[PDB]
Parts: sequence; C-alpha cells; structure tokens
Amino acid sequence: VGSDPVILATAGYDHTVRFWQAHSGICTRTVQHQDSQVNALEVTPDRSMIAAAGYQHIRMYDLNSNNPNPIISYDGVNKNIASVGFHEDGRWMYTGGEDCTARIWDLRSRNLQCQRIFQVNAPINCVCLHPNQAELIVGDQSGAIHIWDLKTDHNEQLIPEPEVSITSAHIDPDASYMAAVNSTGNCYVWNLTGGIGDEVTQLIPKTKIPAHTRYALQCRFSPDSTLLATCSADQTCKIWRTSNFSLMTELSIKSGNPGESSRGWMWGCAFSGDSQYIVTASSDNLARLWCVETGEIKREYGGHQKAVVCLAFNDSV
Amino acid sequence: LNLQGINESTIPKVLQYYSAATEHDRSWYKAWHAWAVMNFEAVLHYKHQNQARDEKKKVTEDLSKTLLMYTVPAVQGFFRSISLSRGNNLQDTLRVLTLWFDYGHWPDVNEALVEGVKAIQIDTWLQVIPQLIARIDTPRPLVGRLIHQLLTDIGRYHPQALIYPLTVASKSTTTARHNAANKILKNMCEHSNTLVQQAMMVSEELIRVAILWHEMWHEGLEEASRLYFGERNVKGMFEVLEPLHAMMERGPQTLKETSFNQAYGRDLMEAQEWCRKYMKSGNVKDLTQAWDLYYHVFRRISKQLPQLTSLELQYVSPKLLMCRDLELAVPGTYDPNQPIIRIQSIAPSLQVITSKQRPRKLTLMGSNGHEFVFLLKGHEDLRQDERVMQLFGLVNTLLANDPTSLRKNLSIQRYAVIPLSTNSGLIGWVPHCDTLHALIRDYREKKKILLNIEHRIMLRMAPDYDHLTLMQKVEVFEHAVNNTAGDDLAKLLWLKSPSSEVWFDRRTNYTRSLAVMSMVGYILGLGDRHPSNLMLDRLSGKILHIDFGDCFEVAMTREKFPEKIPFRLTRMLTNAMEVTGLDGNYRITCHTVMEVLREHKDSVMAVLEAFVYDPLLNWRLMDTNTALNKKAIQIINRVRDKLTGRDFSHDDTLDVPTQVELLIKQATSHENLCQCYIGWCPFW
Amino acid sequence: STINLQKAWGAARRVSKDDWLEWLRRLSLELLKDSSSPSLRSCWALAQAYNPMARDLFNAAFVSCWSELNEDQQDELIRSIELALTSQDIAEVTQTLLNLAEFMEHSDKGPLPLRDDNGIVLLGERAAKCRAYAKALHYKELEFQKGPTPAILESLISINNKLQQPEAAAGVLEYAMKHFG
Ligand SMILES: Nc1ncnc2c1ncn2[C@@H]1O[C@H](COP(=O)(O)OP(=O)(O)NP(=O)(O)O)[C@@H](O)[C@H]1O
Ligand SMILES: [Mg+2]
Ligand SMILES: [Mg+2]
Repeated sequence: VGSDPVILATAGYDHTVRFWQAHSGICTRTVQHQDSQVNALEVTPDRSMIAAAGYQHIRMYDLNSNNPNPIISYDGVNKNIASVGFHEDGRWMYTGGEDCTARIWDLRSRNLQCQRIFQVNAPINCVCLHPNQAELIVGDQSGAIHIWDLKTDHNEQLIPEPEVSITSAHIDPDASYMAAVNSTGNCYVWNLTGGIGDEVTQLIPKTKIPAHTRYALQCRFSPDSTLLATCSADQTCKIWRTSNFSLMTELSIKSGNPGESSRGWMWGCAFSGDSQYIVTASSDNLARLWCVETGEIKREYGGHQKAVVCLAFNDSV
Repeated sequence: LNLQGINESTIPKVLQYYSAATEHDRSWYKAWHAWAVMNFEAVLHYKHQNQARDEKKKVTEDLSKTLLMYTVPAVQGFFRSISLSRGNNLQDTLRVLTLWFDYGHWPDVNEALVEGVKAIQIDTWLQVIPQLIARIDTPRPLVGRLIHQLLTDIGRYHPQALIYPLTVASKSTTTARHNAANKILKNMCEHSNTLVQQAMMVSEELIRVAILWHEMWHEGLEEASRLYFGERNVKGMFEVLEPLHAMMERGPQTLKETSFNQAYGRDLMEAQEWCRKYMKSGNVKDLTQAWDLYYHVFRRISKQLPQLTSLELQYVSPKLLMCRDLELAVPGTYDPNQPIIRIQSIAPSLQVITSKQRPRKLTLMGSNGHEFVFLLKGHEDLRQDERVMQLFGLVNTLLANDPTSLRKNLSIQRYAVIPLSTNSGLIGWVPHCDTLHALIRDYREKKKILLNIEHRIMLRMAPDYDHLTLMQKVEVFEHAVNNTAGDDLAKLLWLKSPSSEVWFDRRTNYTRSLAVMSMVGYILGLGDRHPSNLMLDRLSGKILHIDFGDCFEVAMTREKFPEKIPFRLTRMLTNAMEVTGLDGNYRITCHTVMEVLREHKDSVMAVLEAFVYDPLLNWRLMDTNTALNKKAIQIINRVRDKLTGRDFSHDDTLDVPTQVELLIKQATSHENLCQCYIGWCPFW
Repeated sequence: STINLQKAWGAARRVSKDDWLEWLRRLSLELLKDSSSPSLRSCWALAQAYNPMARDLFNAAFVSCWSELNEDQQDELIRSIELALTSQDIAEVTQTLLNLAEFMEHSDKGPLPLRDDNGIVLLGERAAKCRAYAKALHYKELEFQKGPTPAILESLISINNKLQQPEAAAGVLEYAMKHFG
C-alpha cells in the first residue's frame, strides 16, 4: 500500500489497522493488533513502514509486504505510549507516555538500549520534534512544556498555565510557527526565536486563541503553514488561517435531533494534499473526508465495529 | 500576639500581662489557662529555634536552664487550671502528660509533679487510662515509679475501670510490660478480692473461642503452601509450619480439639517426619510428600468450614457455659457515678456470620435483666478504633457547646470498642443499621435491574477499559453515566417512609449527618470509604462509618489504584438531597462545622498529637513512609495546615467558603473519579 | 360491587357538609358489603355500627374494589373523586382522599389517574389548603422534575419558608441565580 498515496490507515478498539482507498471507499487490507489498542499511528520518512503505539509496546509493520510482521517490535515501556514520532533521516524514534520519560531509540539497533532519555516529573501527553533541528518539545500532564536539546541535554521549562494539563502539540514545519493546546478551551501562539546559549530558548507570546470547545484534544498544522486545525472532545473541528489566526471554517458532526446527540468525540484530524482535504476520525465508528476550501462532503469509511481514534496515511510516495 | 506574633521581644511582655491578669483575679480559669499555655509555647519556641539551626552539647545545657525557667511554672499553671474546672479538663490533662513524659526526669519537674498529683481528685485520671497504660515500660525509673504509684492508687478506688486493659497487658510478649502489669495485678488481687483471677478466666476463654484449630490450620497451610510452591522459601515455610505444630503439641482440651486431633493428627505427624527427613538429608522430595499430606488435610478442611453455622459452648468453652455471677461489669459499660451492671449469664451458643472473615455474635445477660449483644472478631488490631472513638467523643462535646449546633442537632454516632489481645476484640452491635450496598442490591433485584449495568455498558463500548489512557476512560465513563438515571437511593428513601412528615425529617438528618462526617473525615484523613463501609440508620436516617483503619493520608499513596477523592460524594448520594443540589443545607452545614473545628483547633491538636506519638500505634504509618520523628512532624504540620486554611497553598490563607468550594470541586470532578479502583465503585 | 359506584355518583348532588359526610359514609360501607375477600366482608355488620371501623378499613376495601372494576367503572369512580375534591372545602373528606392517594402511591397498582398530570397540581393545591405542607412540597418537587419555571421556584421558596427551613430556600435562590435571569 506504500506505493499508492490513495491508501489511508485507521485504527481503534477493534485491535486492527485497516487500509482503504480515500477516493472509492473500498477496503484494501487489514493488519492484526490483538495484543492491545492503538494509541497512535505514524508512517516513516521511508514511506514503507508504519508504526503503532500500543499497550506496553511499540510495533512496526511493513507497508509493502503482504506479511505484516512485527519487524522490530520494541517490547518495553511497561505502561503507556502517548505517541511515537520519527526523525527525518529514519535513524531515530521518540516516545512519550509512561513511565514519565521521553525515550529515544536508535532504530537500527535490535536492542532497546537507548542513547538518551529525559526524565520528566509528570506523564507526557505529547512529544514533537523541531523541524530540521535536533530538539524535542514535550507536553506533560502537569501543564508544563519542556524543550530538550538532543545534542547536549540542556533544556527550557515553560509553564504558561500551571492549573491545567497540556493535551497536544504540533510544531509547524516553518520554524517560526507554533503550537500546543490544553484541556481548558484555549490555544496559545508564541513567536519562535532564539540564539546561542545554554538554555534552549526562546518563545515570545503573540496571541491567545479561544476555542470554547471544553478542550482541545489535537492541534495540527497544514503542509503549507497556512491553516491551523483544532479537534476536541466536542462534535466540532475549527480551522483558522495562520496569516492572522482568524477563523476560516468549522466542521461539525452534531446530531439534528438532540435526543441522539453526542454520538462520539472527534479524536484528531489530519491534512491531506496541499491543504485540500481533512481526514477525520470519530469514536462513533467511521472515518470522514472533508474539503477545507469549501466544506464539501462526504466520503466515509466504516470498516470498523468499535470506536476509531488513530489516523495515518501515505500523504506522499 | 495577633499584631506582633511570638518572638524573643514579645514573650516576656505577654507573660507579664498574663501574670498581672492572674494577680488581679486569681479565681478566673481563663487567666491561668492562658498563662500555662503561653509558658508551654515558650518552651517549644526556644527548643524549636535552637534545633532549627543546629540540625539545619553546650546548647543542650542552655536549653536545660532556659526551658526549666519556663517549664516548672508551666506545669504548675496546668495543674492549677485543672484544679479550677471539671469535665472539660481533657486538654490540660493531656498537656500535663506530655510535659511529664518528655521532661519528668528533671528533679524540678518531678517535684512539681509530685505536689500536683497529690492535690488532684483521683476521678479526673479515669479519662486518661488507655494512655498511662502502655507507658509503664519507659526506661526512666523516676517516671516508672510515678506511673506505677498512680496506677496503683487508681486501682485502689475504681478497680472495675482498670482490670480490663491490665488483663490485656499481662499477656504482652515484652518482659518488662507483663512484669509491671503482674506487680500491679498482684496488688489488685488483695484490693479486689482476687477479681483478677475471674477477669483472666473470662479473657482467656473468650480469646480461645474466637479462633478454632480448623481456621488456623487452613490459613497456615495456605500461606505455607504459597511459600513452598511459589516463592520457594523453604526456610520461611518451616517458620510458618513450626508454630502450628507447637500449638498442636499441647494436646486437646475441648471436644472440638479432640475431634480435630482424631481426624488430622496422624497425617500431620507423618508430615512432621517427612520434614525432619528433609532437614537431615536435604531430600526435597520428602517435602513434596509432606506437602501431599498437607494438601489432603487442607482440602478436607476446605470442604467443611462452609457448613459451620453456630457453636455451642459445651464443645469449645464449658467453663463459660457454667457461669455464675462473676462480679465483673458488662464489658461495654462503666460509670463511676452509677450502679455497676454485673454479668449474670452468657448465651449458650454463638452464631457464626459467613463472609470473607467470620465474626461471631455474643449475647450477655446483665444484673438488670437486659440483653447486651457484642460482635467478637479476631485477626484485627482494634486500638485504632478506640482512639478514633475518643476523638469523636471530644468533637461531639465541642459541637454540643455551640448554640448553632444545639438548634441544628449535629452529632457523630459512636461505638463500643474493647480490645482483648493484639489480634481480637469486641465491637458493640448497632441494632437498626443497614449497609448501603445491601440496600441498592436488594432494590435492583426487586425491580429486575442488573447489578452491573454500568460496567457492562462500559465494556461493550470499549472491552479493554482497564488499560486505556485517561481521556479514553473519561469518555467511556461519561458515556455510561449518561446512559442511566442514578437515583435508586432517592426512591428507596421515600418508598420506606410511613408518611411525608417522616420522610422530610429523615432526609434532613441524612443531609446534615453526611456533611458532618465529610468535614470530620477530611480533617482526620479517613481513607478507603466504599459501599460496604457506610450504613444508614433504618429509623433516624443518620449515616455510620464502620472501618477506621487507614485514618491518615497514607491512604493516598498505595502502590496501585489511587485514592484521589478526599471524601465520597457520588451522584447517587447527591440525588438523594433536595432537588437543588449541594447548595443549601449541605454547604451551610459544612461551613458551620469547619468554623467550629477552626475555633477549637488546640484541643484537636492535643488529641491528635497524643495519638501520633504513641510508640505502639505510630508504626502503622512508619511502615508506609519515612526517621519516624520526621514523618510524625510532617503529619502534624499537614493537620495544622488543614486547620489553618493553608492546605491548598502555603503562599496564602483561604476563607472557610473558599476552602469548602475547592474541596467540593476536587471531590466531584470526573477526572479523579475515573481513576478509582472499581471496587470503590465511582458510578454507584 | 357496582353499588360502590352508585353511592359515589352522589358526588354530583350533595350540597351541605352533612350531605358530603353521608356520601362518604355510604361509600365506605358499600366498599365493605360486597368486598372480594371473606376477611373484609365479615366486618360490614360491625362497620355499619362501629363508625371509625369503616374509616380505618376504607383504603384496604378501596384497593380490593379497584382491582375488580373495569375501565368504565374506574373512569366513573375517578370522576366522582375529582368532583368530591373540588365541590367543597370539607377537611374530613379532603384529608381522607389525600390519604387514599398517598396509600395508592405505595401500592402495586400505581397512582390514581386523577387527570391531568395524575392530579399532581390539584392534589398539591389541596395539600396547601389543608396545611399539609410536606405533601405540597413532595408534589411541587415532582412537578419540578419535569422542568423548572419561575413559578415553581417561587412556590418552593414559599413552602420551604412555611416549613421553617431558610437554608433550603437559599439553595433554591442560588439555583435561580445560576440558571435564570
Ligand atoms: N456496629 C456494627 N453493627 C452492626 N453490624 C456491624 C457493625 N460493625 C460491623 N458490622 C457488620 O458485620 C461485618 C463486619 O466485619 P468487618 O471485618 O469488621 O468489616 P470489614 O468491611 O471487613 N473491614 P476490614 O476487614 O477491617 O477492612 C460486616 O458484615 C458489617 O456489616
Ligand atoms: Mg473483613
Ligand atoms: Mg471487626
């Protein structure tokens, strides 16, 4: 499936990853994951392997082979994997979650011995890699965000709102752009700058962008650094234009009959193409495709029986 | 003091003012109390100020001279205050005991104490004789002599109130303790016409009937088997088996012991031979054969225990069946101002209660013809319950003296707790209370409602819940909550009432009782509170709690499944209140109780400090956390923070309604409830 | 059995207090005369002479009759009850009917269909007139659970004040100041 960009991958509480065609709705293949649920999916820069974050393990699958074996399954962690990220050369992998550490694997080794790990004193909700630079941004349940220098172990501590946890972060490919969200209804945008020094600085506050959606669960930027999308536990998703952070549009799955409302949470989204489509997950048991430019709908994928949370796809081949 | 505080420049000025006030009116209790307390505070002040720097012996000599300057008149002050009042002298008595135990070895404090003690009515010591007892081992002969003389004098006048804890003390495994106890009991044998022997007879037979040979061999072999086959701890296994065989070696005395011996003795002796063969040769296979024998014994015992429903005294304790007016007071009551109710007879048989553990019901007949029902239970240390009941007594007294709490009839229901040994005792029976769990179970059964609907729904949505992340658990929890109306209790409270005029009052008592225990449990630090620990009074509507074990915040640090909720306030409990919710009666009652607790802080601290530093109980907390003196200090500081409005943050001082609102929010948020162990059912 | 209704029908003819008391007495006796159980029949001769004896067994007799009568007979009886409840402010009759309704609420048959809304509003008003404040409160909360209005909230304040519990009224006021203007 790695060879054809049309294939989208979804996962949820059915203990399987399903691969289907974005523009036809035809299901093409499945991968079994009976050991646990999947917390996150990701595709390597090599466009030929997909990772899945499960319970007490991180597992790799071959996206070209017809025998999706656990290629180099990293059996460890012992509690939870919040997310899995990859470095751009395909050499390193980054993990958050529990125990409260940011652990980095040197993926070519067959051992789980790591060359670096950062101790954090609350569970880690998200880990991001700075574009084109060996630095991590780690979001914790304590409300703190830490920046770690992968080359020196130096760091910076950011605690903009100690009362609430950080729930998600994503740093735009454009090194000057944000962002992260917390559990109480607001997104923060600070200017990215810095220089040479021991402390891994500097962020300079720019604007506070309220959502008023009780969360959010996921913050994500488009490939063209133009759009910012936010998904929450509520039945909506909002998209702002980064040139001024004004609201451009809004997506919603709310029921038209309140008696059957709150069918499920919008567990994240992803941009596809040059800001052409949004691939959305939903706990109500299907995936949906939306157009960012018009709001035109709808394509659906309902191969699952239980709630669907994770998204991944071959955006480029 | 309020404007400047306490420091080296203010102490003598406040003391001068208090001294002048005392001289102006020498009969006024408050003047003497305030002076004695200020001197006590000065003693702690100088000790604290030196240790604060030394740890973070010329100094010791400087402290001895300075503290003696303060301490002797502090003792005299407290003694005078005690002599000027009755009934409410508990706090002063405890402070005297504190100064005595810590500084009594100094000749000047000793002299002050001797003159003090001679001048005090002997009856005022009765309120403090679970604390003088078990300090008799103090390695300070001066204090030892004082304790022994005081206890002897007390026994001379009120032996009925003393014989119980001394009888228990005489069974202690520490040489010094049972020896001192024996000396005191020997004096009592002369003073009480050998009442001591009757007390020992009853205590020993009562202890023996609590636990049978079948139960001891069942648990013993279960643990020894775990050690042999699981851990492979052969040494530990032998250590576990050893006392069981040594116990059997004394031979049977009762009919049950004889039957047990006839049924299992041979096989146990063969097992002994196999173990000895292992010990001599090292042949573990001999232990395997011994374990086959133990297995057969264990299995046969496990078939039979569920069929035991009652015991007759003729087979376990014929000595009790044949009684006789024993000249002993009924264990649950004694009042020096009333006639003593004597034990007239013991019920011919005991009823066994089947559960994970098996308490037995006893009934005694007294000299007044009344029945007294006690619950006899082994395998537990009841001294914690005794101390908690004493605290509750104090709290009820403090509430009784506030007109607001007289108009709003607030109180805490208490129990009778009587330890018999380190692992057994009696609990008073409360005749009309029903466990909350049973009430809900029976309701759902009558209506054909499955007991676990919420759980089944959660599993159907996501049949892996136990291993999900926080936000997933929140989603599933809220879904299940929103799929059913949690108001079974609200319906039960109405269906069981004879009329609206009764229902209304019952609901009022329910709400106020819950608010009172919410605030007291918070200050105490009461831990695990789940549907099997709370009971409702079938007639009055008041709420009881029956398991005062993990009474401090050690119940917030268990290895698995916290323990985030400061007190239980579930949706089913809130729905039983007025249709407006928590606002109103509940919140206001919490405000009133917290204000009373804050106003009288020093009495509460005196009792809690006396408990925390008790060398025989404090270990229950030591095993969990940290130098015990440091942890005990941290615990006291935490209590003071709770009682001074500095619990949530040490950088501010919160008002009563602010603290209460913060506590309610913490106790209701879904994020904390979703983390609780399923046994502590968060959706009930 | 049908005779039970024939006396009930008198509640469109009675005018004076004595007329209504006689109506109630006649109904009470007829409910016993033709009862379905030998344990209730046999006291009729006694009840006829023992005045309170009929009263004390009124509810039990009614329930037995209730399970016998069909839908048309029950409709006629309910209409008779509604008329008795509205025709005149006689405390003995109003209190008897209120006690009957309360007893029926605890039965395995369910509440009387004193339409509309099972008579919750009507019984409430009558409870207020009889100074049965606990009942007025119960019925007011029952209608509250169907959706709040300012009228209900003010009624709750009034009843809570009459019962001498200012704290409950304060709770209602805070509710109003959180959800309503
Ligand atoms: N005063 C009391 N009055 C009536 N019943 C009581 C009373 N105290 C305890 N019980 C009941 O008798 C049993 C008490 O057993 P017990 O072992 O003491 O409680 P528990 O829940 O197991 N607490 P613990 O074992 O210490 O963790 C329970 O079935 C109680 O319902
Ligand atoms: Mg138990
Ligand atoms: Mg017990």
